[PDB]
Amino acid sequence: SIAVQTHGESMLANKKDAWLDSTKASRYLMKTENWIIRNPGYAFVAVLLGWMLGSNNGQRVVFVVLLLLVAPAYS
Amino acid sequence: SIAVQTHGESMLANKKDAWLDSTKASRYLMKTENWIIRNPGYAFVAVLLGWMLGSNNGQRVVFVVLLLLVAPAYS
Amino acid sequence: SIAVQTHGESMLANKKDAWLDSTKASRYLMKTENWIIRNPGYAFVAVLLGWMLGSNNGQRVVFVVLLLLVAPAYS
Amino acid sequence: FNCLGMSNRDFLEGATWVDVVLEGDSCITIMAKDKPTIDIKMMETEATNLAEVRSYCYLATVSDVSTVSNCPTTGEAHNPKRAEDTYVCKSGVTDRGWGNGCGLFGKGSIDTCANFTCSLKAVGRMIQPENVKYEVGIFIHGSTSSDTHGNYSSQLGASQAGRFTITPNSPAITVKMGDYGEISVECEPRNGLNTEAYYIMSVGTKHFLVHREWFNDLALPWTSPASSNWRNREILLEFEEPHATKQSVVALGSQEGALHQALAGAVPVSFSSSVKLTSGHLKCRVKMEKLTLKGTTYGMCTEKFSFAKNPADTGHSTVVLELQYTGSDGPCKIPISIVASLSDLTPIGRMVTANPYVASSEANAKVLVEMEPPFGDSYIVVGRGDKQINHHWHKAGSSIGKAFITTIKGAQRLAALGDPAWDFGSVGGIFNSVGKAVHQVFGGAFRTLFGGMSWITQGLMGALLLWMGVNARDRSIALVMLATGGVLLFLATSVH
Amino acid sequence: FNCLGMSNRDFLEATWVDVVLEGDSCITIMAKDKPTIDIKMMETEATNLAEVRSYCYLATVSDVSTVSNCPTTGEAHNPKRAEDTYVCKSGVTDRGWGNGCGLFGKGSIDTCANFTCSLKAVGRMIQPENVKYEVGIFIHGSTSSDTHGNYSSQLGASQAGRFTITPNSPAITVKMGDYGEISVECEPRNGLNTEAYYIMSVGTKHFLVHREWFNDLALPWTSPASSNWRNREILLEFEEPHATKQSVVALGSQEGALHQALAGAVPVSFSSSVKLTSGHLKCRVKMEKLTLKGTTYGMCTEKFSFAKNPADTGHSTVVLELQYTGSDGPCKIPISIVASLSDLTPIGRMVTANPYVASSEANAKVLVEMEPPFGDSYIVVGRGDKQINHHWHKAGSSIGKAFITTIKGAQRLAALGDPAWDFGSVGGIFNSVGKAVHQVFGGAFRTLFGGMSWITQGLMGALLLWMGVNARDRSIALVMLATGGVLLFLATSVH
Amino acid sequence: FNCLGMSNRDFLEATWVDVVLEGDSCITIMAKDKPTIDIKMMETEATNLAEVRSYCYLATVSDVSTVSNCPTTGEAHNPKRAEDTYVCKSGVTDRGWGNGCGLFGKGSIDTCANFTCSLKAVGRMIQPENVKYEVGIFIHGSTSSDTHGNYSSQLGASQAGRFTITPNSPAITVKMGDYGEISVECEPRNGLNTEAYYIMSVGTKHFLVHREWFNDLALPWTSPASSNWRNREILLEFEEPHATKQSVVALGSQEGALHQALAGAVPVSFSSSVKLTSGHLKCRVKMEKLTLKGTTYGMCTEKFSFAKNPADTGHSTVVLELQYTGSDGPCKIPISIVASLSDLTPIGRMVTANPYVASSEANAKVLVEMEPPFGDSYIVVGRGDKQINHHWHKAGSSIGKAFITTIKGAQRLAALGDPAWDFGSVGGIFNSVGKAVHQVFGGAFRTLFGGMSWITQGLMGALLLWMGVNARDRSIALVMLATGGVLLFLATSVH
Ligand SMILES: CCCCCCCCCCCCCCCCCC(=O)O[C@@H](COC(=O)CCCCCCCCCCCCCCC)COP(=O)(O)OCC[N+](C)(C)C
Ligand SMILES: CCCCCCCCCCCCCCCCCC(=O)O[C@@H](COC(=O)CCCCCCCCCCCCCCC)COP(=O)(O)OCC[N+](C)(C)C
Ligand SMILES: CCCCCCCCCCCCCCCCCC(=O)O[C@@H](COC(=O)CCCCCCCCCCCCCCC)COP(=O)(O)OCC[N+](C)(C)C
Ligand SMILES: CCCCCCCCCCCCCCCCCC(=O)N[C@@H](COP(=O)(O)OCC[N+](C)(C)C)[C@H](C)O
Ligand SMILES: CCCCCCCCCCCCCCCCCC(=O)N[C@@H](COP(=O)(O)OCC[N+](C)(C)C)[C@H](C)O
Ligand SMILES: CCCCCCCCCCCCCCCCCC(=O)N[C@@H](COP(=O)(O)OCC[N+](C)(C)C)[C@H](C)O
Ligand SMILES: *[C@@H]1O[C@H](CO)[C@@H](O)[C@H](O)[C@H]1NC(C)=O
Ligand SMILES: *[C@@H]1O[C@H](CO)[C@@H](O)[C@H](O)[C@H]1NC(C)=O
Ligand SMILES: *[C@@H]1O[C@H](CO)[C@@H](O)[C@H](O)[C@H]1NC(C)=O
Ligand SMILES: *[C@@H]1O[C@H](CO)[C@@H](O)[C@H](O)[C@H]1NC(C)=O
Ligand SMILES: *[C@@H]1O[C@H](CO)[C@@H](O)[C@H](O)[C@H]1NC(C)=O
Repeated sequence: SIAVQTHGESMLANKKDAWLDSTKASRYLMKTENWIIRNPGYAFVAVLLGWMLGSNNGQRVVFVVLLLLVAPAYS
Repeated sequence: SIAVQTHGESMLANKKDAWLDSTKASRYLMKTENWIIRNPGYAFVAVLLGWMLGSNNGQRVVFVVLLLLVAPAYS
Repeated sequence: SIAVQTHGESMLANKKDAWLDSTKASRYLMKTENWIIRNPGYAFVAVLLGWMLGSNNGQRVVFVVLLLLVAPAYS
Repeated sequence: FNCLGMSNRDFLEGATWVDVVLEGDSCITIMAKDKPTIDIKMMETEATNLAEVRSYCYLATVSDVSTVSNCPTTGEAHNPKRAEDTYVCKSGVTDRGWGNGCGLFGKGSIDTCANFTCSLKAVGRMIQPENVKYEVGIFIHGSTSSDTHGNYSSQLGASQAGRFTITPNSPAITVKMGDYGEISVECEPRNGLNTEAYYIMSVGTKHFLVHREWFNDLALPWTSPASSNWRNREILLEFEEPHATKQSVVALGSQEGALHQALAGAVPVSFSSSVKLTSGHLKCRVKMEKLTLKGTTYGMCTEKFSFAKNPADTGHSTVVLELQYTGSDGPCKIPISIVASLSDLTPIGRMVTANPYVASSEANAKVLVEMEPPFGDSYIVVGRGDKQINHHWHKAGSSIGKAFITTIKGAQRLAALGDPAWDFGSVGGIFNSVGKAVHQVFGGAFRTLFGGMSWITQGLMGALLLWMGVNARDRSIALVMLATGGVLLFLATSVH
Repeated sequence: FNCLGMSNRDFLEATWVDVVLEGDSCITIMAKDKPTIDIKMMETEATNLAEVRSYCYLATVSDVSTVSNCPTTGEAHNPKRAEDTYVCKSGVTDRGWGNGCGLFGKGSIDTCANFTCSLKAVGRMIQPENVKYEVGIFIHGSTSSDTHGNYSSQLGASQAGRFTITPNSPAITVKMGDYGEISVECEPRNGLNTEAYYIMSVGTKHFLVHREWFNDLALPWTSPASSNWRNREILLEFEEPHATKQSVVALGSQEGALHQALAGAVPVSFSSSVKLTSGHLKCRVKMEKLTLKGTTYGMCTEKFSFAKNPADTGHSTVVLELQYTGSDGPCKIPISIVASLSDLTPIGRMVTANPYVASSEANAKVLVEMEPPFGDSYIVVGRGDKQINHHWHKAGSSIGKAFITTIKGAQRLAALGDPAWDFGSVGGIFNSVGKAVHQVFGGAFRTLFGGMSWITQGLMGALLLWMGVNARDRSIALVMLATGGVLLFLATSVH
Repeated sequence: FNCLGMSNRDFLEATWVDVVLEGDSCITIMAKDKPTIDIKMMETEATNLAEVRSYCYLATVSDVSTVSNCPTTGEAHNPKRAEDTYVCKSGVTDRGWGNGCGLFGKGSIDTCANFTCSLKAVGRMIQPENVKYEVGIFIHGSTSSDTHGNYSSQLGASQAGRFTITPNSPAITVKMGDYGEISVECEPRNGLNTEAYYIMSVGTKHFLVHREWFNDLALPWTSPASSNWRNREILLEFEEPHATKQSVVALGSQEGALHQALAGAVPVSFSSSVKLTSGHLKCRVKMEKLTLKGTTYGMCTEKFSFAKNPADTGHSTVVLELQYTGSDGPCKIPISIVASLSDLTPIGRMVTANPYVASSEANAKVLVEMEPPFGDSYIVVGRGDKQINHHWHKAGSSIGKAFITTIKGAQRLAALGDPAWDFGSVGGIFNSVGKAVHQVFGGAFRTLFGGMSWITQGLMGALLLWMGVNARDRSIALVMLATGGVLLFLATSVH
């Protein structure tokens, strides 16, 4: 699939808008938030799981966010 | 875009091949393997960040794996 | 075909001699000959490393034979 | 209707009825004592009256483009083409000064509108439950050759087979199988295809069976069935760098290929004024209390046989062969059996051709006989004395290996069907009645927590659960995670 | 060639100055005893482009054929396998007595379909010696507002120059009449990194894409003038083996998917020569031969009137267009900015060095631009009873000015990298050590966080801030906070 | 069909017996009240062979073309790469102004050479149903020396039967005239494991080879009747590039290297069908319908003489030929083996059971062969004046003979594996359970040392003996010693 592999920010200096800059914020997050909205139970189980294998409050939230981001990607 | 929001496995009980079953293994990992191959430096920083976050060896490797996974997917 | 892909002994119940059974003794050990002859210094050094990698006197012989068999096989 | 050259079939032992789950392109053979062995299969399923639920654009076109411009600090530009429905409009801002037009320097607002036309659209339709139409084939083994075993123009002409339609209106039907009697079946078309979690999506000439949520979530300009105005049109448009008087708009190229990539995992169907697909399942119940044996009083054939067609493995630990009979006598039983050795000729195998016979009186008849020998060395024996002919057969497997294979087939059948898999070959009983009721609650608890997930994600989550359960304490939360991680890995590897 | 009416405008202040002409920016230079200078890169042109690779994003299947085989023969071979334009796959079907085999199991089939490409996306590469930059230089002399942007007239006044900078002409000096000579030497080779860009053409759309992204693109591709495609099965679907004939279907046009993949590429023009209004170009501007007029005309004594009233430019400068009624030859224009109408001492900075009526005609229009101070001031034109006083309020403060210039400096460092230290540089030691440190840090930073998009930069930076705050070594904490701050800046700056 | 002069002969001893018909061996059955039986597998045959793969071992290169591209103008694409009979490779060469280029660097070349296979080795597969074993059965009746081995006489005497055993006819009964009926029932599927072999025809030589070794060959190959070769670059060599023309040379015939790789493959004969003479076949032979000859004649009255002196068969059995002077029709011979001439108690069991003269004509030669006990003994014919004696010494002992029997059984167990437990088997609980425990530890050992060679086996056996003799645990020090013993046995077995 070609559309999944995206030419990112061009290294060329540019005081203008690139090819699709209206979707710069959305394109990296639309599918993740959509999948989360369709799968609340995974959100809850990931929150619960991030507490299990942590060791303090600092590094449990990191686990929770990492799990919440790694599942919507790779479907 | 719409290519990233793939259909996924059909809930229907099937024994033929689905629409693009020849990519059932590839398409999920193609972008990630390309990004890792073409940004080999990030592997080092993910390794060190995981080895520093993790209290123990298993926590360290879990951190490393999720770090190596969530970066090439949202980039 | 590449002659290192040797058919070897057949699993068929046989009482004649198979193809080229006059060389069973040679073809599996002839290459190690005409190599140890041409490289005695390697035999000396392999004995030296065998005597120092083995905590037990019964480990030195195993290491020495293993080395003197593994080096000629890969030239 | 018939399943001989079919890769995947299941075998079901008999007491007066049995319920089965006819899967997509598999078959079922039902052996019973003092019954003819019969095979049943769901050939296809169909929809006929589909009503549109949505359309999605994937090739859009911009017709005419206008830009209304205002000087800096004069407010916001307003294109009057915002009052017309077929126009897509966006407000940008461009540099303005004395060289541009105006008397003040700075960022002046502009409004650009482009006329939106849709060239090609993908149409999503739905199925009403009262229009699913299963085609089901049933066949009685009888006495067939190899050139009529799957014809069905001879099997129907010998009252040994039937294709019939199952509809929610008429979930049950009976088939007259001649001297074998009657075979009845009542199905569950309502509990067949879910038909309420699927749309039929047509893209050009390619039709797919897509999920409802996925079809509802496409990022494409969509519209109501009969309507013409579109929503979310800006997905297919690009407004370039703003210009004071003329900012251009370009329509993006056809997203048909991107849509095809998105359709990965959809089930292709063949919409030809009626949806026809050969997958899914249908849970039925077959009654064979009115099914009887044919020719219980023929007697044995007297003259010699031959192997008109060599015994062949079928892949399901079963053998098939074809005997030519030299006898000119009428119908007669075939004296054929499977024995451990040609000395001590006792039968040890069970035959699924259900008392074969030579149904004709004309000589040189050809009869297909199909039987299941045991593991190890066996002999197929037909005839006696001088006329006895023999064939050595070997079966490679073992009983424990077969048990493991059956266990994994059952595990992946539960994976495929979930709860209806507990109705596969059931005869009632509290065991299945409670297994279904516990699989329902466990499947709900598993599906609210791991549904909508791909094989990589579930495999990694399962591996993490194994790691955690090994490190788990209290031995009570440990086993729960061990089970869940085992299930996730089994699911992740079941498709590769 | 001059920048009046541009939102991107910079201001710079022993005899040469290092500038970085950006894409849509402009530079204004105001020296000690020199006329004001406007310098800008306008357009970049590449003239001879060599094709490298063409990707197919639309294919069609013509003639499908299948050969079946029994499990007693091994794999099958379709005769059309020996034809260039055919894609062939080896599938497996179910075989038994019904189909015509002798045994049961899985038989081999080979299916070959024709592959014609319909639309290809051509990729082209840039040669550094074919790169042209277009540079415009202008001196603030005497112009009306409409003439201020006209090159056909600024050339006639010897107040402007449009010239092409190439590797074979890296330095140009342009005649400027009575102001002297203005020179520039530039390094075109360092300007546009041709060894990292391609010009992909998708129909009538042309982009400037990274080479590493273009090469990894997953489509059937062909070499220039080859017409033999590779990895064609990307646009093909072999489906449902049938043991008699298996249907093969081409996928839809990838043009929409291609445009979605191109999200981030810089669009360019292509009319046998690629045009581009982005990128940068480092130059050194030489004013030593440049000077002021050397004579003064004497004050204009007739009445003045505002042909166009004072207008803010958005750059803390005020522009207006006077109209001189009298016709008494060239004369000096009485105009200034004062703190009050009692102390007429000028207080601001004059962008137009010494305004004067160039012609000897009535109603002559002259554009004057000033740099008033923050607060309240008065534009005074004329003296005596012909005087015009125009109150002017410049909003803001010098502290806010410093803060906004710091933000601009950070953004120039992000967008330009190392040449950001060559901006307004005069060869200071501080610039040299800063630039040398910047290479060694922006190599290490870029080799690690180079492929990261903004969202992952933001997440990584926030994690780095957290870890550095929780870091104890007090030196890994310092550097980790530094890198995290850089990541947050790069993530937030582009939004 | 016949067994005398065999050098590989076995002897056996309530109505059937289970035997393994090894390819170059013979079995002699000596039941209580039955004639002596000679059973042997003469040859295995296979009629219908289907090709699975052809390996090229001699190629040819005819037309070589090289296209070249400047160091940074793309990658060279040879037009003939469109064609399929051409092997193409891409390389890099030094390029500069000396060379046609405009830039100095590494230019690219694409070289294509036409490929042509001259000679191929074809691998065919045997269908198990087309395997037939040729089996010879023989009754030890009255034979001469010139007839004991002539089939066109033993068949004429209703004394031997040579029959075909297929999967479609695993059993058969042989008419033996006055001796009754001998029946045999075999397992023609377990004999030759056709699922693990191929017939490779290299030149006029044909070999029975393993499947995995055939599938691991590194040579260009095609599917049957395909001619679309692959891995063609194994047989080609590309010399150093020259940017205008490169040389491609085919490596010489791999027939010799293929013969070397076939070391251990079993030669066969494949004129029109495959004829093997090795292998084994498992058959139960039943004798219930086999009767001792119904004889109405008495002892011969006239003199006997040694028409051919007693001779030692290498299996502790004597053979001699008697001459009959009389002409009194059929008559039984009064031959015996005794311990001394003063006491004529018969002590050596006869193998030519109930010897007799067949024809009524004088000067009849009769081959009689016997099994005397260890030590000294005497062969006696007739009585009184007509008596003739022959002293015979049988060297060895029963206690020693047990050792040879045990080692020969061990060699059979190595060669046959599991079917070795069916040799000389009559029902039994110990024999069946031994076969069962030999299923396990027969494949359990195989999956660990199946692919080894004799020298690897020997070194592994020595190392296991060392670790076992050092091992502290007696439980693990016995299994490891057992594997060390069996591995060295299998190593020394080839010698
Ligand atoms: C001291 C006493 C200890 C007692 C221990 C008892 C432990 C027993 C637990 C065994 C559970 C094994 C169940 C595995 C079945 C897997 C079936 C399968 O294929 O997965 C299903 C679902 O599988 C499950 O969810 C199975 C149930 C979860 C596991 C239950 C664990 C219960 C543990 C009990 C522990 C008791 C401890 C008591 C201590 C005193 C797939 O989803 P479906 O709903 O069928 O839908 C199919 C469609 N799709 C493919 C898209 C998913
Ligand atoms: C006084 C007490 C002792 C402790 C002293 C500690 C000293 C620490 C100093 C840390 C300095 C870090 C400097 C990082 C520079 C990173 C620059 C970089 O990434 O370059 C980018 C530009 O990035 C930036 O502009 C980031 C600048 C970050 C600067 C951070 C400075 C931190 C200073 C810390 C001060 C220490 C305080 C000490 C007191 C405890 C340019 O990339 P290119 O590959 O050239 O071009 C491509 C352009 N682009 C990536 C944008 C697509
Ligand atoms: C304390 C309680 C009493 C225990 C009594 C134990 C008695 C066990 C006796 C075992 C004797 C085994 C002798 C085997 C002879 C056969 C010839 C041979 O050595 O060759 C075998 C060797 O292979 C084997 O290992 C299989 C032979 C059977 C081995 C059985 C060993 C059983 C040991 C039991 C240990 C007892 C433990 C007691 C615990 C208290 C080759 O057979 P395959 O592998 O089938 O042939 C294919 C390979 N090739 C092409 C080279 C021919
Ligand atoms: C105090 C002590 C407490 C004791 C606790 C006891 C806990 C026991 C829990 C055991 C649970 C095991 C469940 C899995 C077993 C394997 C089943 C299988 O997958 N295999 C099935 C498949 O059959 P089919 O697919 O043909 O039919 C499908 C229909 N069917 C599934 C109803 C049979 C069978 C055996 O072949
Ligand atoms: C007891 C312990 C005491 C501790 C003391 C702590 C002191 C901390 C002081 C840190 C101040 C750092 C300010 C740097 C801002 C950089 C942004 C920037 O580049 N901006 C420049 C002007 O930007 P330009 O647009 O001209 O860009 C080109 C300018 N260039 C060529 C110089 C790069 C100035 C600095 O703003
Ligand atoms: C304090 C108390 C201590 C007491 C310990 C005493 C231990 C002594 C026990 C020794 C018994 C060893 C016997 C087994 C080894 C010989 C195996 C062998 O291969 N030999 C066979 C020759 O069989 P064939 O191949 O002719 O026929 C085929 C028959 N078959 C398939 C059954 C083998 C026989 C048995 O010899
Ligand atoms: C605008 O598009 C509509 C259809 O969407 C079409 O009927 C109409 O002609 C178009 N108008 C113009 C001005 O092109
Ligand atoms: C079935 O047999 C009939 C002859 O009775 C023949 O006409 C028909 O073609 C056959 N059908 C198939 C599918 O073989
Ligand atoms: C520039 O000035 C010339 C000379 O007066 C005039 O003819 C022309 O219209 C002007 N061109 C532009 C660019 O406005
Ligand atoms: C190339 O070789 C093919 C066979 O592989 C042969 O038929 C053909 O004649 C050759 N081409 C030339 C050199 O004309
Ligand atoms: C066998 O005996 C026959 C007698 O019919 C004789 O003709 C022939 O030469 C003999 N054959 C052999 C092989 O010695």
